[PDB]
Amino acid sequence: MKVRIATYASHSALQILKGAKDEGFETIAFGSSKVKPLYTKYFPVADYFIEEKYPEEELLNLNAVVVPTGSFVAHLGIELVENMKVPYFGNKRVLRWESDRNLERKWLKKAGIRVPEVYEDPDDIEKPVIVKPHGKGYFLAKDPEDFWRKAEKFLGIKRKEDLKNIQIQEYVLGVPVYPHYFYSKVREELELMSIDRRYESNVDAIGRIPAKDQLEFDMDITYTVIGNIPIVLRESLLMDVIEAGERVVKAAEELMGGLWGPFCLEGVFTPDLEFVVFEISARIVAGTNIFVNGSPYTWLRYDRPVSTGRRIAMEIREAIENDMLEKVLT
Amino acid sequence: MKVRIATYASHSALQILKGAKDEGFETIAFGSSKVKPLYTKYFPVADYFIEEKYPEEELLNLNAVVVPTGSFVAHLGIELVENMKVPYFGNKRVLRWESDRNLERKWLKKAGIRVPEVYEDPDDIEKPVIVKPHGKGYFLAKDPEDFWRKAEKFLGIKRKEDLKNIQIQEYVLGVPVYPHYFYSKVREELELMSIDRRYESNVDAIGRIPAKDQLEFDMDITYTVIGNIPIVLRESLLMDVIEAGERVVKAAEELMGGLWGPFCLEGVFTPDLEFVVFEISARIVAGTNIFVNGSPYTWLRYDRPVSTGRRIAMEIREAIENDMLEKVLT
Amino acid sequence: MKVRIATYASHSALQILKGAKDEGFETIAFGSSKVKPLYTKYFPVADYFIEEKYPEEELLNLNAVVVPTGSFVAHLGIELVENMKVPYFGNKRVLRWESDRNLERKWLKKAGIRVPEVYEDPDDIEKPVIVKPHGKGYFLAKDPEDFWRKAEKFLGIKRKEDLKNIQIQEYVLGVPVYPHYFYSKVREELELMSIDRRYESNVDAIGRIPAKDQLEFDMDITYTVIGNIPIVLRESLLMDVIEAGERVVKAAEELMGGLWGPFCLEGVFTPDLEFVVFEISARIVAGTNIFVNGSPYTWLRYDRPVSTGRRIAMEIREAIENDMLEKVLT
Ligand SMILES: Nc1ncnc2c1ncn2[C@@H]1O[C@H](COP(=O)(O)O)[C@@H](O)[C@H]1O
Ligand SMILES: Nc1ncnc2c1ncn2[C@@H]1O[C@H](COP(=O)(O)O)[C@@H](O)[C@H]1O
Ligand SMILES: Nc1ncnc2c1ncn2[C@@H]1O[C@H](COP(=O)(O)O)[C@@H](O)[C@H]1O
Ligand SMILES: Nc1ncnc2c1ncn2[C@@H]1O[C@H](COP(=O)(O)O)[C@@H](O)[C@H]1O
Ligand SMILES: Nc1ncnc2c1ncn2[C@@H]1O[C@H](COP(=O)(O)O)[C@@H](O)[C@H]1O
Ligand SMILES: Nc1ncnc2c1ncn2[C@@H]1O[C@H](COP(=O)(O)O)[C@@H](O)[C@H]1O
Ligand SMILES: [Cl-]
Ligand SMILES: [Cl-]
Ligand SMILES: [Cl-]
Ligand code: NA
Ligand code: NA
Ligand code: NA
Repeated sequence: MKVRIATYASHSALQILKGAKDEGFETIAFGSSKVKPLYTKYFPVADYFIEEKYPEEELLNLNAVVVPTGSFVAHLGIELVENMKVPYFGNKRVLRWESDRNLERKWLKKAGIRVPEVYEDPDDIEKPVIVKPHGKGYFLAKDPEDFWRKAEKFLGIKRKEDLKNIQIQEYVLGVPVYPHYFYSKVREELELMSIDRRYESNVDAIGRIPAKDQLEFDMDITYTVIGNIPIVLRESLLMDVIEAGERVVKAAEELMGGLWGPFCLEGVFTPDLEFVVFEISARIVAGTNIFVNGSPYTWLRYDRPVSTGRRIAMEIREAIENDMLEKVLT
Repeated sequence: MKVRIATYASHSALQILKGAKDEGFETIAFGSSKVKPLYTKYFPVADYFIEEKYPEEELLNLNAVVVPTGSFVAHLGIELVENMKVPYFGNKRVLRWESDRNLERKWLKKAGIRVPEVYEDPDDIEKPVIVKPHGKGYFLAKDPEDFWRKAEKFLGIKRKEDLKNIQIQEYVLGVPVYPHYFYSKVREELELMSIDRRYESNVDAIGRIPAKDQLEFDMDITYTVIGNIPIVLRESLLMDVIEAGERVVKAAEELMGGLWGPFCLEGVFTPDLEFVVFEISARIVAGTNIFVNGSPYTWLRYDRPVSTGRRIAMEIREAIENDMLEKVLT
Repeated sequence: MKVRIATYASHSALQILKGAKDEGFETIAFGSSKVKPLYTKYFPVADYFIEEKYPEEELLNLNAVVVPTGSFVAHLGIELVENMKVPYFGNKRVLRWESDRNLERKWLKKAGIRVPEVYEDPDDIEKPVIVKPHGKGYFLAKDPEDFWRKAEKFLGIKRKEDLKNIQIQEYVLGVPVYPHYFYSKVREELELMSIDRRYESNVDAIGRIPAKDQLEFDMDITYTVIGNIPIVLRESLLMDVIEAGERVVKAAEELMGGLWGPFCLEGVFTPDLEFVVFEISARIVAGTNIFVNGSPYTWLRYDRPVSTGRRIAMEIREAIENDMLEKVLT
């Protein structure tokens, strides 16, 4: 293949580049020199490793297409990514829509996705809410009276006009669930690729601490992502999970020039079998790293292992094969 | 094959029908129209989809054998299932024995399976018990005095003669474990297929909530099944897990005309390495859905991926091949 | 092959012997008669089963090489293992270094591995510590004053000179993570094989118990190993995990005549992305049992399923092929 597949050396590059190799592409990783051995020795998936944050000129010379990882913007910055001259797999317009709280909320609302209700006025609280001062210092409130007592105790607020820099959301209790999707622009087909539960510290460690021991300390709960655990869902939940993905894609077609490639809806499942979404990640997510050898979902419909990384490379190949590569790049 | 494999469109139908396809059968899903796309588009495992709860006449015409899912009776009702004219993979007599609390207890006792002791009289409590008023309102009691104090506080009981509508069981603390078995009637051989931990809401979410935050609320703990997480057991535990399965099968041979096909013992492992069983599910369980591409157990003994769904289809094929199909159907 | 692969019938023998078979070796399990069916009927991976703790003469006659399981010394005792005449895969000198608290600490320090700080004097406590009286009776202390109050309340200590039989360690809160490594002496190459989270009772069950219910009882937290759950790590964490493994191997080359074959660093990941190690297991660990059909890591670099058991057999084969078997045996 003339086209080479390139990605930033973090997040999901091992999976992406292995998938590319499996589909007959030459591969490029670019990033920190510290991690070069990971991609060239321990897991030799990168044919070229460039020790630079964003080697635009070298990437153009190598006829690269960049597959954006789930931390691509974090490492490069939104402006650099939006203005990059190297072709980008996916729609670069999505980056603002997935990251700006207001745009994200608008997208999810248009897509008819269940999300926590936001309260602009504490005096409107009628069911338990989570209060987010600007995980740092998050607390629950039952009602307006409870809220104001806690605003005084935790935030020093003694007058209503003094309240500032807070978010108040409907509190939704459920188990974390992260469905991984792929929308093929070539085939105009949505797929469910896999599902995981993100493994987080210290939040996933506190359950091992008895209540008595916890209560002696002021707990500082954190949600740092450490890894991922494979799951499957109850089968009867799949249709609504898939329909949610379809609606997100459709809404993006209207709002931002489309959504294609991998994405994920991040949320929880309540005891009443409701999927409530906290965030959309409109790129490959780290949970897909479990499924290098396929998943319980891909093995229902393919005769070979298909990771999200491989699926991306399959899409790029099929685009080239059908003379429509420009359609999947921005 | 003349025989087609049919199942209700929920619970584990994707796995069942993929397994059937893998073994060279034509496949039928039947159920809600809402879920037709799941089985024909997103995961195209159903050659026929019938939009009816139980299309008996159409199934007979299609020469179907029905593989009962783990929620088959829930959707159809016990009477309809017991009287169905379409051949059923497994022993239909098992349905009452697995579902009636007294029959289930008798089965497990005959099979020498460790289960929580039941207390008929609260005044007999000598170790911690779980009290189940008729997960709704479950609480622990240490001894008779503690029980009666709590019966007054939680249930309004002020006289011993006024106590009604409760179950009292030995409280057994351990980690949830769900071994998945398959008994081949064709080969007269029990297999361990896989093992999972069922993922439940809100119970599996509360560990993420610090004790201090929990204590401000009356917790309403629920056990709604959301998904499944793959596990393996400590190897030295396998023999007793397998022996338990053998005993369950043997006991069924005496009591109810036999047990064959998939089943699962649902319970916990204590810190003293004891498997304590809460329930028997005498049909395919949703935890097997993880293992479409085989499991850490099947890959010890097969040269190809074998899910429980595939194993069912293998049994039906081998029955046909050996002119003994009638032996595995009721 | 003239050489046969033998292992004790527990811990990881199914995986080890399946891996051996996959690489063209004849296989031997030895151990308790009770478990013979596991290795010969339910999972037929053992060509020979010897119903003895350590059948030295029979093993020599069968030209066996013993692959030590992760519980080998537990069942046989250190002296028997150190003096065994049957060739042993790995370095027998490592057994003391991984098991003696002081030697283990020296090894990890030489290897520059982050470990909990040990306090010899309670009056030196300046950050939260875990106190380990000789999981039985473990508690946290904030500072010297808190420690002495608790030493009085829990341990009956009323004078400083009366304190004895305790360990005091820096308390490190993070999520359990168990990377599985393999060092090839034949290739002089370290590999990351897989990663798991060990499933433990009753510790992993207490998160399901609401704080209110816990507080009515004196909790007795236990860490009995029941099983294993597959995970992957955040990709950016891999380099430092791998570097830790390299340093452990290098340090062993100096201290104890080398480390080769499988091993595992057991620890936690903090919210600041720090891997803190509690223990080294310098042999195959049970978490590798999940990966009979390979792992998310091995499928990045092999075209076939490679468990740690298979990798061991691959090493023995390659040693034989290159006339250097003596180099990997002690
Ligand atoms: N622009 C940046 N500058 C410095 N560090 C970063 C940047 N973006 C992400 N990181 C850090 O890089 C580490 C690995 O990132 P990730 O690719 O998300 O696993 C994390 O500790 C991040 O906080
Ligand atoms: N509305 C909500 N209800 C319940 N839990 C939440 C809510 N919002 C956030 N969380 C939890 O708090 C964590 C951090 O929230 P955030 O800082 O908003 O990403 C999330 O990953 C969730 O686990
Ligand atoms: N006979 C029935 N009538 C109506 N709903 C049902 C019936 N049986 C099960 N359900 C519901 O169908 C949903 C999916 O069931 P399952 O097949 O168990 O995943 C659950 O919300 C059940 O409560
Ligand atoms: N005897 C028992 N000891 C400990 N936990 C139990 C016991 N019985 C039930 N449970 C827990 O409570 C949940 C709901 O119980 P049930 O409503 O009886 O199915 C179960 O799934 C278990 O997790
Ligand atoms: N030397 C020994 N004598 C008796 N029992 C043992 C010995 N070593 C281990 N065990 C027990 O054997 C069981 C299984 O061990 P494992 O191989 O670690 O799964 C555990 O209950 C151990 O406590
Ligand atoms: N320094 C420490 N900080 C936090 N947790 C620990 C520490 N040491 C031990 N633990 C926990 O307590 C369990 C039993 O400890 P041990 O008896 O030292 O193996 C370990 O498996 C850890 O989960
Ligand atoms: Cl991610
Ligand atoms: Cl089930
Ligand atoms: Cl182990
Ligand atoms: Na987002
Ligand atoms: Na049952
Ligand atoms: Na050790």
